[PDB]
Amino acid sequence: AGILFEDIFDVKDIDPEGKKFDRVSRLHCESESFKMDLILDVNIQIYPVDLGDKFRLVIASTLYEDGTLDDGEYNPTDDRPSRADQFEYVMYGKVYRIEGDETSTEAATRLSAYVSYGGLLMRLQGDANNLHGFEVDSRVYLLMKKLAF
Amino acid sequence: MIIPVRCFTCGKIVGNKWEAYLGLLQAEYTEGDALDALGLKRYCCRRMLLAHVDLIEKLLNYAP
Amino acid sequence: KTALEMVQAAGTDRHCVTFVLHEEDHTLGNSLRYMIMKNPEVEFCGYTTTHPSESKINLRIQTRGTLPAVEPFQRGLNELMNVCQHVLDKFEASIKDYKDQKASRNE
Amino acid sequence: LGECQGPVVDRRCPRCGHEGMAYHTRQMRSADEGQTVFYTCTNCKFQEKEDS
Amino acid sequence: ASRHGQKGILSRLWPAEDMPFTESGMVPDILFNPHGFPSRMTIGMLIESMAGKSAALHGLCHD
Ligand SMILES: [Zn+2]
Ligand SMILES: [Zn+2]
Repeated sequence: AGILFEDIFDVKDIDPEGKKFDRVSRLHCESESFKMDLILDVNIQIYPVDLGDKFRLVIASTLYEDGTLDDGEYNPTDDRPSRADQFEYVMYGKVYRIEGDETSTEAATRLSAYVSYGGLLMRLQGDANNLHGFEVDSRVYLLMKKLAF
Repeated sequence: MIIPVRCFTCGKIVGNKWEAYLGLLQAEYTEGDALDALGLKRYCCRRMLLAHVDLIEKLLNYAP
Repeated sequence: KTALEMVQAAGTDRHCVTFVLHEEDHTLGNSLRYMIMKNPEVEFCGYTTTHPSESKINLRIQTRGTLPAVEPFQRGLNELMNVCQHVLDKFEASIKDYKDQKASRNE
Repeated sequence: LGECQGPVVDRRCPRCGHEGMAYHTRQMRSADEGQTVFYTCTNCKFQEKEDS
Repeated sequence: ASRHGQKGILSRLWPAEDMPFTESGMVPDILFNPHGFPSRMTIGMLIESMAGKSAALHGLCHD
C-alpha cells in the first residue's frame, strides 16, 4: 500500500473566514483516530458536503494498490481493476509546503502539510509521526468517501 | 434616403414594407401594432422601419 | 492546387502532425475536433485558425499508442460524414411526415 | 487687523503601508480620455498618481 | 462615435457567422468593449442602450 495518510474526519465548520468562492467550499474539520485538523477545499457542485458529515480520507502516492509504481501520466482509455477508487471524490495535486513549530530541533510534534490540488488548497496539520511521506513537490492523490452514521 | 432593401443586422427583406406601413399608419394603427402585423418581430427589423426618415419625398421637390 | 498540408514534429515523428486545412474555418474544424476527440487513441486534438485574415485552420492531432495521425483524421472525417448522412435522412423523413399531416388532415 | 487633504479611500500606501490614502481627482488629459487621481497618504504624506 | 462622446476606430470587419448570436436570433451590429467605460464613466450609453432597445420593441420614441 502506498497510503501516505488515512483517517476519519468530521466537519465542524464551513468557510469561517468568509471568502465564498464559487463552486468551491472550504471545509474545516477535526479528526477521530488521530489528533489532527483539516482545512480542505472541495468542489461543491459535484460532491456536496454539509457541516456534520463524516467522511474517510486517504492521501496516497499511487492509485495502483498492487505495488507502488507512480506512473504520472493520465490515461482515460486504460482502466485497471487495481485502482484505489472505492472512494467517491478523487483529486490530484502536489505538496508545496510543510512547516512546523521546531525550536532548534528536527520535526517537532505539530507539523503541517500544504497540498495544492490545481488551485484548491489543503492544510493537514498534526503530529509529525503521521506526516512522514510528505516531501515538498511530491504529487499525491486525495481520496474521500462520505460515511453515514 | 430611401428604405434599405435588407435589414442591416439580419438580412430580412424590409425594403418592401414601406408603403404597406404608411398605409397602416394612415389607417389608424399604433406603431407597436403596425410592425408586428407586418411580420417584423426582432428589434433589429423593427428598428429599420420605425426610425426611418424617408428623405426622398423631400429631395424630389428640387426636380427639373 | 492542393488543399491539405501535413507538418510533422521533427521530420521523423508521425504521431504528432499538424494538419493545415486550406479554405476552412470553425465550421469544419470544430466538428472534426468533436469527432476525433471521441477516439481513445488521441492524447490531444485541438484546432486554431492561423490568423483571421487568412483562410486555413491548423489541426493538431496527437496520437498515443503507436498510430499515425492520418487514421484518427480519416476516421473522424468518415465518422462525421456518417453523422451528416443520418441527420439528412431523419430530417428528410420528418419534413415528409409533416407535409403528410398538413395535407392529409382535412384536405 | 493684525482639508485633512481631502476625502479618504482604503488604499495601501507604497512606503509605510497605511491602509487609507486621501485622494484628489483632476482631469489632466484631453476630453478624449480619462481622469487622473492623485493619492496622498495620511501618515507619511506620499503622493502617487494614476491615469483613470 | 456615439452621442456620449466615445470614439471608436473600426478595427476588424468580423464575418457574420462568427458573431455571438443571441437567444432571439439576432447577431449584433457593432461590438463595443467593456473597457471603454470605467475611465470614461458614460452611464448615458447604458441608459441609451436600454432605452433604444425598449423603444425599438414598442414603437415608441423615448424622452
Ligand atoms: Zn433584422
Ligand atoms: Zn503612507
